[PDB]
Amino acid sequence: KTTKGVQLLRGDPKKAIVRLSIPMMIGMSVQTLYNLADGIWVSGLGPESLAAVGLFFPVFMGIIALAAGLGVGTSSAIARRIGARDKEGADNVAVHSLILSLILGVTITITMLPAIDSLFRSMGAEAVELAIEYARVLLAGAFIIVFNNVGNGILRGEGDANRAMLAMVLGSGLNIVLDPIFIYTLGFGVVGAAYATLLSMVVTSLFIAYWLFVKRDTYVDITLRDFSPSREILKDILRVGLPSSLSQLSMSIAMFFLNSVAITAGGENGVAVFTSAWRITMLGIVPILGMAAATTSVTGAAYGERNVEKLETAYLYAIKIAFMIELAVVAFIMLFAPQVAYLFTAQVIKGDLISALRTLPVFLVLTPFGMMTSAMFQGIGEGEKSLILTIFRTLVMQVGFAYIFVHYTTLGLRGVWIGIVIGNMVAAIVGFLWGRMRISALKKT
Repeated sequence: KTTKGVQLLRGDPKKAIVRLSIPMMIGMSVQTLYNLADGIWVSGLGPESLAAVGLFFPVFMGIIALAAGLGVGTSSAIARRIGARDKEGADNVAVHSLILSLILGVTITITMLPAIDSLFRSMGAEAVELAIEYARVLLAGAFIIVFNNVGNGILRGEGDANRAMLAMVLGSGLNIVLDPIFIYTLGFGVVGAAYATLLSMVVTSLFIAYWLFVKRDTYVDITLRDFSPSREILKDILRVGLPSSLSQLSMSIAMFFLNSVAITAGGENGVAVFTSAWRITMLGIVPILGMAAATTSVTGAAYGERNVEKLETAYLYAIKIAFMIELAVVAFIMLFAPQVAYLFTAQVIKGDLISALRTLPVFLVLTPFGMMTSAMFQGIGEGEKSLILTIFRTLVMQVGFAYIFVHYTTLGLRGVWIGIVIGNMVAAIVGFLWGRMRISALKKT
């Protein structure tokens, strides 16, 4: 009482959106960098070890979905309490969240551990025995993952994007350092990558726990004395958290469908082109996700203050900034499409990739309109609306239009990009309009 993060949340919405999203973009950029670097280390390990990480990836993304969902529910609930100047409430949500992190994280470990052997077998597959060992090491750290995301959520909720960024950067940075040492230098191979990740997550935890439990210099007070078991707080976190996790499920299922329309288009090489083009296009998603995190915090605090003008301002300003960022990203990709495709390429698919990079990432321009809407839906605590919009966007619109432009048309892979672009754009119009109606509704209430 008070921190810089809280003064930021309770101040001008524009300055808040800028000073929170930027550290987030930076932190997320480092995480993406770790991911790209790790893909290079693992690719050099051969065909069997590369496909061990393809086997555990859905489970790993499942854990992240759940951990990050609890994270954003925590962040949203705290930001709203702080906006309302409910200090006891904000403190209580923080401690509720940490206990939930223990409950969720450990539950994940004890459920998947006896299940993981039969899951890889019945998948239908060597590469298995490595994926099992890979799964074992990361499932051992499930609680660490969830705790880290919760601590990040707490920091974001009280406007501390600086230490949230720092934790991301420390974690992904150390993992970048540990990766070649563990995989090649120590000779652990692909399971080396898992241990590098586990240890990195641990170090991250040590920092977060130090800030939360030792220095205790967060805005929120975290203590079992200021803890009072609340049905409402639990429902509040889950009303954002659970639909948040289910949204990643929707993406994965849409990704399954999109992969299947791409072979039909298509072929094995058609799948490879789509994979490469999607991966490249998703690099421009990073600034949007950074802006979304900030949007949830700022609109949350503004919702707590019962200041709808402030909420609407932040939400619309976030859309503007993200929109302009994407213009630069899209123009860069389409202009340097041959150069980019060269870097990520197999040379006979390069022409197909260049066409994709000149077609696919167009929708990035309209993406902010729909995701900032989802972001603020979360900020006001209505995560089910965010899930509905995501389902509409990823499943109904992306896949439907891709399937239509492929199966009812002589276009090939081009039918996939066009379908995806159009679907994403329609979904963004609809969501933005839904966001406008919701805000108008807030103004008369």
